[PDB]
Amino acid sequence: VPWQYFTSALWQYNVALVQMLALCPTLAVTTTATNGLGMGLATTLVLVMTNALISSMRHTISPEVRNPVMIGVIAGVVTLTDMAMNAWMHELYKVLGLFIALIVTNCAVLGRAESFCLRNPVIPSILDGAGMGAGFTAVLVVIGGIREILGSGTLFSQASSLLGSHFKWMEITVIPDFQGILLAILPPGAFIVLGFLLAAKRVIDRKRAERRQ
Amino acid sequence: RVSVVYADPAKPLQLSCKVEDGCSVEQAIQQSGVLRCCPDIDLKKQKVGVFGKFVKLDSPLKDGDRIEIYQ
Amino acid sequence: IEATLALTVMGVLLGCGLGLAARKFGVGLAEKLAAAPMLARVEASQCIGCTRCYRACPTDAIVGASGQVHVVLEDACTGCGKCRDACPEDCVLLIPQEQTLDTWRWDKPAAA
Amino acid sequence: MVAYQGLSLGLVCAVVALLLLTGNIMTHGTIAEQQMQDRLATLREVLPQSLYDNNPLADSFKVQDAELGEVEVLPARLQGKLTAVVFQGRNIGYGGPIEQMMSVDAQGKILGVRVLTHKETPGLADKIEASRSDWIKVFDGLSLENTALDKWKVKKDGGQFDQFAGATITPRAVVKTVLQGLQFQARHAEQLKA
Amino acid sequence: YFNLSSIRGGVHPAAHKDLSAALPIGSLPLPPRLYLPLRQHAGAEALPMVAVGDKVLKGQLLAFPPTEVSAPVHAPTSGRIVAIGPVPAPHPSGLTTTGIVLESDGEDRWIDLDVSTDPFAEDPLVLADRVAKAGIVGLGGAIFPAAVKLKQGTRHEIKTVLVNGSECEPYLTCDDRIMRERAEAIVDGARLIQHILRAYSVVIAIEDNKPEALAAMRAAAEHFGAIEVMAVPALYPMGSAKQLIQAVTGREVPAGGRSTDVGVLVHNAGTVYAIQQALRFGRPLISRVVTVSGACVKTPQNLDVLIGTPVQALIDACGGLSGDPQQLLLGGPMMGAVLPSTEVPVIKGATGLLALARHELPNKDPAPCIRCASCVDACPMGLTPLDMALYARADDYDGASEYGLRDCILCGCCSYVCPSHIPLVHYFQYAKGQQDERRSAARKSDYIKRQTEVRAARLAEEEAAKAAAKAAKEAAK
Amino acid sequence: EYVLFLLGTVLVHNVVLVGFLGLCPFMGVSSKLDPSIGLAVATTLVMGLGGASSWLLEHYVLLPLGIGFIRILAYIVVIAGMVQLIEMIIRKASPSLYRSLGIYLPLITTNCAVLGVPLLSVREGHDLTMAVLFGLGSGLGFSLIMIIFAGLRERLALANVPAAFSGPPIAFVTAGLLALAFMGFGGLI
Amino acid sequence: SVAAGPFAHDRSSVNRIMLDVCLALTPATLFGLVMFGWPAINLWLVTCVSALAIEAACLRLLGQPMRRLLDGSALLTGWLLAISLPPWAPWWIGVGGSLFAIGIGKQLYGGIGQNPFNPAMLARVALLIAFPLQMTTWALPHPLFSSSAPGFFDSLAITFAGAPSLGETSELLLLVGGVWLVLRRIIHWEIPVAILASVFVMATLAYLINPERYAGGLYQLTSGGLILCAFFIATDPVTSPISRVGRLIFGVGCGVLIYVIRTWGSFPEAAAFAVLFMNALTPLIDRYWRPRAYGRNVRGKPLVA
Ligand SMILES: CCCCCCCCCCCCCCCCCCCC(=O)O[C@H](COC(=O)CCCCCCCCCCCCCC)COP(=O)(O)OCCN
Ligand SMILES: CCCCCCCCCCCCCCCCCCCC(=O)O[C@H](COC(=O)CCCCCCCCCCCCCC)COP(=O)(O)OCCN
Ligand SMILES: CCCCCCCCCCCCO[C@@H]1O[C@H](CO)[C@@H](O[C@H]2O[C@H](CO)[C@@H](O)[C@H](O)[C@H]2O)[C@H](O)[C@H]1O
Ligand SMILES: CCCCCCCCCCCCO[C@@H]1O[C@H](CO)[C@@H](O[C@H]2O[C@H](CO)[C@@H](O)[C@H](O)[C@H]2O)[C@H](O)[C@H]1O
Ligand SMILES: CCCCCCCCCCCCO[C@@H]1O[C@H](CO)[C@@H](O[C@H]2O[C@H](CO)[C@@H](O)[C@H](O)[C@H]2O)[C@H](O)[C@H]1O
Ligand SMILES: CCCCCCCCCCCCO[C@@H]1O[C@H](CO)[C@@H](O[C@H]2O[C@H](CO)[C@@H](O)[C@H](O)[C@H]2O)[C@H](O)[C@H]1O
Ligand SMILES: CCCCCCCCCCCCO[C@@H]1O[C@H](CO)[C@@H](O[C@H]2O[C@H](CO)[C@@H](O)[C@H](O)[C@H]2O)[C@H](O)[C@H]1O
Ligand SMILES: CCCCCCCCCCCCO[C@@H]1O[C@H](CO)[C@@H](O[C@H]2O[C@H](CO)[C@@H](O)[C@H](O)[C@H]2O)[C@H](O)[C@H]1O
Ligand SMILES: CCCCCCCCCCCCO[C@@H]1O[C@H](CO)[C@@H](O[C@H]2O[C@H](CO)[C@@H](O)[C@H](O)[C@H]2O)[C@H](O)[C@H]1O
Ligand SMILES: Cc1cc2nc3c(=O)[nH]c(=O)nc-3n(C[C@H](O)[C@H](O)[C@H](O)COP(=O)(O)O)c2cc1C
Ligand SMILES: Cc1cc2nc3c(=O)[nH]c(=O)nc-3n(C[C@H](O)[C@H](O)[C@H](O)CO)c2cc1C
Ligand code: SF4
Ligand code: SF4
Ligand code: SF4
Ligand code: SF4
Ligand code: FES
Repeated sequence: VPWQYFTSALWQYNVALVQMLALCPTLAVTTTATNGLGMGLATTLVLVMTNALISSMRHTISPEVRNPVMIGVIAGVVTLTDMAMNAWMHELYKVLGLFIALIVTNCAVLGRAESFCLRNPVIPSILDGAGMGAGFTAVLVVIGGIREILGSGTLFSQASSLLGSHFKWMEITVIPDFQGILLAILPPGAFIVLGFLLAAKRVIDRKRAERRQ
Repeated sequence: RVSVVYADPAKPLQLSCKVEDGCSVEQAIQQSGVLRCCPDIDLKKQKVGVFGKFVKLDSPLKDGDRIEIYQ
Repeated sequence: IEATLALTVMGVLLGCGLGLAARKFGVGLAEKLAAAPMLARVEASQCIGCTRCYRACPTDAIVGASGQVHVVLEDACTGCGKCRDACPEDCVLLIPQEQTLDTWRWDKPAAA
Repeated sequence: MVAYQGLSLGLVCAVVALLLLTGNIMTHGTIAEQQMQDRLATLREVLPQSLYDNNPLADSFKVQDAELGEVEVLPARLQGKLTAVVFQGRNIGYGGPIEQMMSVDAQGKILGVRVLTHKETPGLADKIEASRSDWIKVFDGLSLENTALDKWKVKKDGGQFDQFAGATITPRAVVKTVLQGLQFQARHAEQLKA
Repeated sequence: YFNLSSIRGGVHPAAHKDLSAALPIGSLPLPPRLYLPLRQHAGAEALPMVAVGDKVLKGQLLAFPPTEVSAPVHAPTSGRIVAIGPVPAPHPSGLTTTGIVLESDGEDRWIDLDVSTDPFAEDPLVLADRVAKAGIVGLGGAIFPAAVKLKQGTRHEIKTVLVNGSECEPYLTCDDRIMRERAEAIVDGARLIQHILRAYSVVIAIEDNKPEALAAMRAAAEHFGAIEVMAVPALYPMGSAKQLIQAVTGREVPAGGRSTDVGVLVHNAGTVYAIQQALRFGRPLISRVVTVSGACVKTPQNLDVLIGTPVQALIDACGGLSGDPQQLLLGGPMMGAVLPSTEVPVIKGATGLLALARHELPNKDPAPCIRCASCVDACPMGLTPLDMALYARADDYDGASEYGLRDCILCGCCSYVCPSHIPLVHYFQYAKGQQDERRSAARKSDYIKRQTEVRAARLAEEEAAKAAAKAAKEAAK
Repeated sequence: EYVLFLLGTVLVHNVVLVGFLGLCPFMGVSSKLDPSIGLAVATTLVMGLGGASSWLLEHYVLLPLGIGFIRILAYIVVIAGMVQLIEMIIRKASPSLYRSLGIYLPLITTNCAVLGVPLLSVREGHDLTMAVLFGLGSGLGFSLIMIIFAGLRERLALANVPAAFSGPPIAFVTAGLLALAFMGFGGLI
Repeated sequence: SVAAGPFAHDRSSVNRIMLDVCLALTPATLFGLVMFGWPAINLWLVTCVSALAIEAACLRLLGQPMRRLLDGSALLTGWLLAISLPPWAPWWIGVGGSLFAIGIGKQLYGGIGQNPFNPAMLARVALLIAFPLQMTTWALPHPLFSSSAPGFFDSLAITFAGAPSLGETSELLLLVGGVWLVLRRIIHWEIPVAILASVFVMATLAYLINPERYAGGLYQLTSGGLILCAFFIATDPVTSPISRVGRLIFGVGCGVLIYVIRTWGSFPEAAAFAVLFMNALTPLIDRYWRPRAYGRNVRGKPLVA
C-alpha cells in the first residue's frame, strides 16, 4: 500500500528524532510554537514539491553530476517559496529570517531527495515527503510548546499576526501570572529539551516493545 | 634436530632433541633420554616407526623426523 | 537577457571540469565510511588399528599406525571432525576441553 | 559523455534562471509598496498629519557629520518653513545594535521617540516598545535648553530618566542616542533647525 | 652509586616486622609425607625419572629438566615413592597438578654428593652447569632458573652484581634472619657469582629498617675489598629489580629489556646462599627459610622448611592457630595468594605463611572513581592506573595496553592508596589473563597451520614421487 | 585589527553554539576524534575557498549585471562545483591524501554553514580579504568546537551514563552545557 | 570466587575527603552567616537540604545504593553553591540551583565520578542567565544581633514569600582553609598557584602599561571570589587534569580567562565561566599530556642505553 510510507514517515523514521537531520532549524527557530508550525509547513511544502519534481525527472539525471543538479532544482524552488513569503506572509518572513531561505541545505531534504526519490515513482515520493514533513512539523510543534511554556507560560501566541486571524482559536494561556524561565528561550534551552525528548522517545520505545512482548 | 614421541595412552610423551647428521634410531634414542624417564621401554620388542612407517634400528634419518615408539 | 550567458558558462565549465577530471578515476551512509573448543578421544579397546584416522587428518594430531597399537591424539586437534566418519567402529569420541590449572584465569569483578 | 554531463547542468541552471525573472516582474512592485507603507506607518507613529503639509518621503536630505556619518533626515514643511525633522539613530545595546527614530521639531523639542529594531532580553527589556510600556514616551516635552548635559543619563549614572528593573544598559543606549541626535540637530542649524 | 632514590612513587605500609624477627631460625621435625609438585619454576615442567615403590635418598634427582629453561626437582629426605600423580597446588584456584608423593622413612641419609675442589679456579661455564644441576630457582618470587640467568649474564659485560637483600614486604622477615645468621655464606656466594660473571664489585643492599642485618653484613664483609654494603630507604616497591637498579645505579632498565643491558644482575640473598651451598658443598636446593606470622599464630617465627612440607605441619610447629584465621596467605600481604586449605605443600617460591585475622584486614566497599590522581602519584613505573581500569573494565584490553599495561608489575601500590576502594590490581590481572589467553590461542593456530602445511607438503611429495616411480616401472615392463 | 576580528569569530561569534550552523554533521561525526580532525580541516579549507569564490561571484558577475535574487543558488552551485571537484580529484590523486581529507566528502557540501557564512558576509558588505578571513575564522571556530566536543564524547563513551541516556541524548545535553559555558564570552569583542 | 590482593590499605575514603573540605570551608561560612544575618542562614539551609533530598531522589531513581549519599558529595555542591549565591535571595533560587546541579549537572551523567562539568558552577551560571534580576541584586551586610538587621520572622518574610574591614576578613579565612587543604595533601598546589600567579602577572603588567585605565585591577585584585575559585572550586578532582603539567595549564588558562572576562567582558562573575571552559578543555589536556613511563621516552618508544 502507498499509505504505509506516510505512516512509517512520522515515528519509525523521523528527521530530527531517528536520522538526526535538520537540527539547525530544529534548535534555531523553536522559541514559539507558531514559529515551529510555520517553518514545518514551509518545509513540508518544499519537500513535497521538490520530491515530485525529482521523481518526475528521475530518469534524466547523470550519475556523477548528481549533486549540483538536484541542489539547483531545490534552490530556485525554495527561492520561489521565499518570493511567496516576502509578498504575502511577510510577518512570518521576518520571524524565521535566514532559515526560511536556508532550506536548500536542510539535510533531511537532500537526504530524502537522494536516497528515496531517485528510484521510486511520483506518488510514493510525494507521500513520503508529506509524511516526513508532518513528522518534522510535529517535532517542531512539541519542542516549541515545551520551550515557550517554560519561558513565557503561554501556549500558541500571536497566531493572528503570524498565521492569520482565523487561527485565533489556537491561543490558550497556561500558568497565568508567570514571568518565565529565560534560559529555555535561549540557545542552551534547546539542546537540553531535544536530549530529553530523545531519551523520552527511547523510553517509550522500550515500554512499547515490552508491552508487545 | 628431530622429535621423539612415546605413544602411551596413559601419558603421551613428546620431546625435541638435536642429532648429528647421519644418525640412526639407536643413537638418537640413547642421546634423547627417553629410556631414563620410562624404564619400561624395550628397544627390541616394542615397535619403532617414523611418521607412521615401520623403521629398523640402524636406518639413517634426515632432519625434521619424528621417531615414534609404541606397542 | 544576458544573465543566461553567465549562468550557462558557470554551469558548463563546472560540468566540463567534472567531465575532464573524471578521467582521473546520503549524509548518514558517508559517516559510517568516515567511522566452544573441541578435542577428540580414542579409547583403549574400540580402536583396532585401521589407520584411517591418520589417513584423514590434515592436522598431525593422531600418532601411530598399523594394528592394535592404540593410536592416540595430541593437543593439535581442532574438532574439525575428519576422524569421526573415517573409522568404521566409531571410537572417536569428541569431548570439550576440561578445566585444568594452566587454563585458569581471573574473573571480572561483579559490579560497582 | 562529458559533453552532456555538462550541457545538462547548463540547461538546468538556465531554466532555473528564467523562472526567476517572471516571478520578480509579478512580485517586485507588490514588495516595494508594502515596504514604503511600512515606512509610512512607522512615520505616522511619531508625528501626526497636522504638522506637515508636503510629503515627508519626497525631499529626503543627506547630511554628513563627524560622529554619525551619513543621516537620512526627513523634513516636515508646512508652507516653505521647516517645522520638524525625523531621522534615525544607531546604538549598540546588550544583545546588538538598536535602530530607533526621533522626530524633533524646529525648536529642539522632541515630539516622539520610537524603537524600530533592537536585540535585548525578552521579559526584561521589552519596555522600550510603546505597545507594552509608557517609558519611551518620556521624551515628549524635553529639549536641549530645559535639560543640560547632566540629566541626559539614567538614574544609575546620575540622571533623571528611569531604568528598568534589572538593567541600566538598554536605557543608557536609548538616552545616549537621543542626546546625540539632539546634539546633531544643534550642530547643523538652519537646514535642520531653522 | 650514591643512591639517587627518587623511585617516582612508593608507599609506606606498616612493616609489622618486630613481632617475628626476635627468635632465631627454628627447625622442623620430619613430617610423614611430602608432596612435591613437578613444576616449581618458570618455563617447562620437569619429567619424572623414578617410579612407584623406588627407594630414594636425600638429594636424589627425582625429576630432570626436558629443556634449557627448567630446573630439576630433588628429594628433600630419604624414603619411598608412593605416587607420581595429582597433588594439591599452592594456587588460589585450588586445582591439582602433576607431582610426586614421598613417604619419609625418617632415617634421613644423605646421598654421595659430588663435592667440588677449588671453585675459584674453573671457567664460568662449568660453574654455571654446576648451578644448573642443583635446582637453584631464584628464591625471590619470580622463580626463574638461576642457571639461565647466569648464562645470559656471561654473554654480555657486567659491571656490578647486585644482591637484592632489601626485603620490603610487610610481615616478612626471612631475609633479615638469613642475613643476620648466614652473612659469611652470602658474601662467599656473592664472590662466587663475581667470579662467574667477570665484573667489578658486588653492591649488597639492605633496607634501613634492618640495622642488625646491616651490622652483620658489614662485620662479615670488611676484609674483601670490592664488596660494598648499601642502605636503601624504607619503601614498599624498593626490593623490585627495576626499582633497586634505578635507586642504586641511577639508570633505568629499558622497556621490554633485561637488566643486563644496564650491565647489572640482580639476585636475592637466599638465592646467593643457595648458589654458595651448591658450588661449595654440592648440596642441591632441598630446603628454604619461610616466615610464619600474623596475629592468628601463637608464636610467629622463621623456620627452615623442607620443600614439599604441608602448610598444616608448619602451622602446628608454630604453636597453633590462636583464634579464627580470616585470611591465610602464602607471601606478603601485597602479593599474597589465598591458600585453599592446609594440605597445600611448600614450593620453592613460597615466601611466607601469614595468617591474618579480622582487625589487620581493611574493610572495603567499592565506590566510583573520583579521579583524585593518587594512583599516578604512587605508581613506581609512572603509569596512569585509572585509565587502565576504565579500559580494562570496558573489555578494551588493546586500549589498556597503550596506557601502560605492558609495563605493569602488579605491585599493588594502586589499591593501597585508593580512597574509593577499587580492586585495581584485580582488573589488571584479569586483563593480562585475557591477553595471555588470546596470545596462546593465536600461537596454537599458527603452529597448527604450520603443521598441516608441512604434513600436506610431505604427503603430496611422497605420493608424487611414488607415482613417478611406479610410472617409470611399468614403462620398462 | 584582523586578530581581534578572528578571535571574535572563533569565540564570541562561534558558528555552532551561538550561530546554530553546521549541527547535523557535527552531531554525527563527533563520536570519534580522528574523523572530527579530518572533517575540521576539510571544512575549514573549503569554507575559506567558498567564501572567496562567493565574494568574487557576487562582486564581479552578480552585482554588475544587477541581478541579486539568484544568489542562494549560484553560490551553492559554485560551491557544489567546487567541492565534488576537489574531492573527486582526490579520489584518484595522491592515494595517501585520501585518508585525511577526501573520505569526508558529501557531509561538508551541504552543512548549512558553507552557505550560511557567505550570506551573512554579504549582509554586512565585507571586502575580499575580510570575507576570506571571516571564512577561515568560522572554519577555525567549527574546528575547535568539534575537537572539544569529540574529546568530551570519547570521554563520555567509557563513563557510566544510564542506558536511557547513553548516546546522542547525552551529546545534546553536553552541547547545551557547552553553549552555556560559551555564553561568558558575550560582549568581549 | 577467589579474593584478589593487595590485603592492605591506608584507611583512606571519599567521605573523609569531602568532610575535610567542608571542615576547611566552615571558618569562612560561619563569618559569612554571622555578618549577613538570618536570610543567609535560611538560604544556606534550604540549598543544602534541597541538594541532599534531590540527591536521594536521583539515587532512588537510578537504582544506585543509598550509601552513595553518605560520602558528602552533594552536601559539598550545595555548600559551595549556597556560599556563591547572593545572600538575601529567595528560596526558589536556591532550590532551582540545587535542582540544576544535582540532577542535570551530576546525576544525569551517571553520578559521582562521571560528570564532565563542575556542578555548582553550572548551577550558578544557569541561575545568573535564567534569573538576571534576582541574581544581581546584592544585599548589604547586616550583622547578627546588631539592632539594625531584621529579626527572625521578618527574615522569614524576606527569604520565603516576597516581602521587600569586612571583605578582607572573609578572604583570609578562605586562604587559611585552602592552605590547610594543601598541607593535608587533599588538593594540589599547582592550580591555585598558577591561577593567582597568572592573574597577578597580567594585572600588574596591565597596570604598568595603562596607569589611568587599568589601575583599578591591582587594589581590588581578589574581587569576584578569586581566592574561593582558586582554592575550593577549580581544584575539583573529577573535572581537572591528573598530571602536573596539565594542572599547570589548567591553572594558567583559568587565570587568563578570569582576568579577560572580568576586565574586558560583560560579566564581573568571571570565575564560573572560566572554570566551565576549562572543564570543557580538560579531556584534551588529559589525553595529550600523559606522564612519562619507566624505561621509555616522552614519545613512548623504549629507551636506548
Ligand atoms: C517550573 C518547573 C521547572 C522544571 C524545569 C526545571 C529545569 C530543568 C530541570 C530538569 C531536572 C531533571 C532531574 C532528573 C534528571 C534525570 C535524573 C536521572 C533519571 C534517570 O536517568 O532515569 C532513567 C531515565 O528515565 C526515563 O527512562 C524516562 C525519561 C523521560 C524524559 C521525559 C522528558 C520529557 C520532556 C521534558 C522537557 C523538560 C525537561 C528539560 C528542560 C531511567 O533509568 P534506567 O532505565 O537506567 O534504570 C531503571 C532501573 N534500573
Ligand atoms: C593582593 C595584593 C597584595 C599581594 C601581592 C601578591 C599577590 C599574590 C602572589 C601569589 C604568588 C603565587 C606563587 C608564589 C610562589 C609559590 C608558593 C607556594 C610554594 C609551594 O609549592 O608550596 C606548596 C604549599 O604552599 C601552599 O600551600 C601555597 C598555596 C598558594 C598560596 C598563595 C599565597 C602565599 C601565602 C601562603 C600562606 C597564607 C597565610 C595567610 C595568613 C607545596 O607544599 P606541600 O607541603 O603541599 O608540598 C608537598 C608536595 N610534595
Ligand atoms: C580565549 C581568550 C580570549 C582572549 C580574548 C582577547 C580579546 C579580548 C580583549 C580585547 C577586548 C576588546 O574589546 C573591547 O572591550 C569592550 C568591553 O568593554 C568591547 O565591548 C563593548 O563594546 C561593544 C560595541 O560597542 C559591545 O559589545 C558593548 O557595548 C561593550 O561590551 C569592545 O568591543 C572593545 O572595545
Ligand atoms: C549566603 C551565605 C553565605 C554568604 C557569605 C559567603 C561567604 C564566602 C564568600 C565567598 C565569596 C563571595 O563573593 C564575594 O562576596 C562579596 C561580599 O558580598 C561580594 O561583594 C558584593 O557585595 C558587596 C557589598 O554590597 C559589594 O562590594 C558589591 O555589591 C559586590 O561586590 C563580591 O562579589 C565577592 O568578593
Ligand atoms: C521545619 C519547618 C519547615 C521549615 C521549612 C519551611 C519553611 C516555611 C516558611 C513558611 C513561611 C511563611 O511566610 C512567613 O510566615 C511567617 C510565620 O511562619 C509569618 O510571620 C508572621 O507570623 C508569625 C507567627 O506565625 C509572627 O510571629 C510574625 O510576627 C508574623 O510576621 C511571615 O509574615 C510570613 O512571611
Ligand atoms: C526543600 C525546601 C523547600 C522550602 C520551601 C519553602 C516554601 C515556602 C514558600 C511557600 C509558598 C508561599 O507561601 C506563603 O503563601 C501565603 C499565601 O499563599 C503567603 O503568606 C501568608 O500566609 C502565611 C501562612 O502560610 C502567613 O504566615 C503569612 O503571614 C501570610 O503572608 C505568602 O505568599 C507565603 O508565605
Ligand atoms: C535555572 C534553571 C533551573 C530552573 C529550575 C526551576 C527554578 C525554580 C522555579 C522558578 C520559578 C519561576 O517563578 C518565579 O516565581 C516567583 C514567585 O515568587 C516570582 O516572584 C514574584 O512574586 C514575588 C512575591 O509575590 C514578588 O515579590 C516578586 O517581585 C515577583 O518576581 C518570580 O518572578 C518568578 O521568576
Ligand atoms: C600573557 C602576557 C600578558 C598579556 C596580558 C594582556 C595585557 C593587556 C594587553 C595590553 C592592553 C593595554 O591596552 C592598551 O592601552 C594603551 C595604553 O597605552 C592604549 O593606548 C592608547 O593610549 C596611549 C597613551 O596612553 C597612546 O599612546 C596610544 O596611541 C593609544 O592607543 C591602547 O589603545 C590599548 O590597546
Ligand atoms: C592573553 C589575553 C590577551 C588579552 C587581550 C590583549 C589584547 C587587548 C587589546 C585591547 C585593549 C583594550 O583597548 C581598549 O581599551 C579601552 C580603554 O582605553 C577600553 O574601553 C572601551 O570601553 C567601552 C565599553 O565599555 C567601549 O565602548 C569603548 O570603545 C572604549 O572606551 C576597551 O577595552 C578597548 O576598546
Ligand atoms: C612487585 C615486586 C615485588 C618484589 N618484591 C621483592 C621482595 O620483597 N624481595 C626480593 O628479594 N625481591 C623482590 N622483587 C624482585 C624479584 O622478586 C627478584 O628478586 C628478581 O627479579 C630476581 O631475583 P632471583 O633471581 O633471586 O629471583 C620484587 C619484584 C617485584 C616486581
Ligand atoms: C577539593 C574538592 C573540590 C570540590 N569542588 C567542587 C565544586 O567546586 N563544585 C561541586 O559541585 N563539587 C565540588 N566537589 C565535589 C565533587 O568534586 C563533585 O561531587 C564532583 O562533581 C563529583 O561529580 C569538590 C570536591 C573536592 C574534594
Ligand atoms: S581410524 Fe578410527 S578405528 Fe581406525 S585406528 Fe584410527 S581411531 Fe582407531
Ligand atoms: S577432529 Fe580433526 S584435528 Fe581433531 S583429531 Fe580429529 S581429524 Fe585431527
Ligand atoms: S600495579 Fe602496575 S600500574 Fe599499579 S602501581 Fe604497580 S606498576 Fe603501577
Ligand atoms: S586512586 Fe581510585 S579514585 Fe583516585 S584516581 Fe585512582 S582509581 Fe580514581
Ligand atoms: S547542518 Fe543544518 S540541517 Fe544539517
